Amino acid sequence: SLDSISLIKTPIEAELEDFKALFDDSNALLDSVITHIRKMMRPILVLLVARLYGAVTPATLHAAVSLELLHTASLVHDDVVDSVNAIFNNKVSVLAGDYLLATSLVHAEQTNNYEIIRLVSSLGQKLAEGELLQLSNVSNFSEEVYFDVIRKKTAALFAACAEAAALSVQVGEEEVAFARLLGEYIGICFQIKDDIFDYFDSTGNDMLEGKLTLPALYALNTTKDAWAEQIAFKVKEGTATPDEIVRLIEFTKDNGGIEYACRTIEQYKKKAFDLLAALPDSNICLALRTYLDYVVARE
Amino acid sequence: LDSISLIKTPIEAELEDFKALFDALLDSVITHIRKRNMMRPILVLLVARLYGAVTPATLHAAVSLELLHTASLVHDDVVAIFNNKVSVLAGDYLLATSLVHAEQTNNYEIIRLVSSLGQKLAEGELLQLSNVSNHSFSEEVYFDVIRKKTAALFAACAEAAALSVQVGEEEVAFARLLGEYIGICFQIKDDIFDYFDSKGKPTGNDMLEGKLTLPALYALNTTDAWAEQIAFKVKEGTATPDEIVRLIEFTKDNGGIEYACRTIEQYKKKAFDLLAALPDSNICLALRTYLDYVVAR
Repeated sequence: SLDSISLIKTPIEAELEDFKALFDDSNALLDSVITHIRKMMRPILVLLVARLYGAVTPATLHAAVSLELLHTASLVHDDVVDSVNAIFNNKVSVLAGDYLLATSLVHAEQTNNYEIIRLVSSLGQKLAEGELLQLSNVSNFSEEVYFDVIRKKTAALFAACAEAAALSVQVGEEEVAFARLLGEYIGICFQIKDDIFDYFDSTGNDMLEGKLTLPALYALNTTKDAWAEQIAFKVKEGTATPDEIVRLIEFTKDNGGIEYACRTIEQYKKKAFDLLAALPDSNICLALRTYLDYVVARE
Repeated sequence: LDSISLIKTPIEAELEDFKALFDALLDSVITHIRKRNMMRPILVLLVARLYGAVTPATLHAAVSLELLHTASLVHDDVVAIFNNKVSVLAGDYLLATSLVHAEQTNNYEIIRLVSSLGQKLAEGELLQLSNVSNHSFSEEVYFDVIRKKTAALFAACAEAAALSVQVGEEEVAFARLLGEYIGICFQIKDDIFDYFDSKGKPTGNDMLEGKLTLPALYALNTTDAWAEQIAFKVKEGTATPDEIVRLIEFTKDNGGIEYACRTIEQYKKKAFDLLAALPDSNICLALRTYLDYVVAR
């Protein structure tokens, strides 16, 4: 019936093109690596949110580029953290990441907006810090800790995107605050959606890396079997086995971990819709509702 | 603490302020902070004083750049997994904290300055890491590297200092140029030390790192095809503590250290001659002295 993608992008078609151009000082190595790593879920969010308030300005585009560069840089730097050919990939890729990261800052400044500069830089700080926390973890299963981490990372980026979108069109503090919460809710649905995917083949990777995501956490809290509580200790400990993980993953499903993660997503989606109900309807509001349905429904 | 007193006294108060503003993670950030451990901040405060009183913008600029400098040093140490993991994360932090201080200057041109510098410094490391592929003994590359790297940071320090007290474009350009000449002097000096015996520290560490700094380059240029291959080994990635040993001697014998010393001396004259455009003062005095220290070291 109604083409979802169209409801989402059509209204921002032209500014999407402007963003893609703007998203793309010379080096034989530089060109190869930056050029080399060069769906826009976050840029689409930045554009739609700005269009809630006004026309997209060149500041909106630089914001979107800036934040997208910041995200790209940390993904690149994360691979690094994770024989002679290992080291090699590593040295330039850290420098590539540092470049993307500086370029990210240039774009923020090209917004000619202090708050946006403040937002991007402080966000850069936040991301650095928590993730430097994960490495030093001194003490070990609550959702609370799980959500806190999401709010500090993936959802922090989505919130930043939306917040920057509003600052870029210069609306008041409440609208900026409204946009930030919106983006945060969206970032949380998005992150939980991704965590669920890991429990399926299309496997169990987050566990191999030490992570227990919402579905697992749910099964343990409700069931509390010692065998489970035990493999979980092993996952966090970095000691679980590739085979054990498949089993805990499976234990999770059988114990309603997914249905519950999906129910939580629904709660945050409703929080988001309820937030949007304060706005008059428009093609932009409709585009955002479809965006959020497409995030959630994605599988 | 005699030359030092002529330099520091005129800005003793703002030096404190700077240090003040400069101050599980925190425990691994301050440990690497102790592994690396104020030439640059001093330069910033002195240049500003040439023009007016130090502002909070001035201090944030100094902290900003000093942190940018620290993060690249910390990232340059990726040159097993825990140490690698550590530097990147720490580096990235200091880096993000740098941009925070740049924004706290409440001055767009400085934010532009720092961010573009961050760009150039990076790109300037792929410019050297692409250099190894090239088998050439030209100073044109050598200086270029210095200008995109060490000298770019000193230039930025001077330039941001000027912006930080809001003087004109002429004055800002004058400062930038001064800072560049100082940083070039600073870098060449450093490179030279790699050539002499530091009364556990191996001579020619740079060669040991795959780099042929000015004096070698000079020897290999007014010259004994044997050395050329000892050189291509350093770049080729393979040479041994002995080879790089004799090569250093040839460098010392073919007039490679004097040339560099007299090149340092020319640049130092350009910077001295720029200062001659300002009225004498305890600040100017402190700068000329600062510059002497960077050379006699």
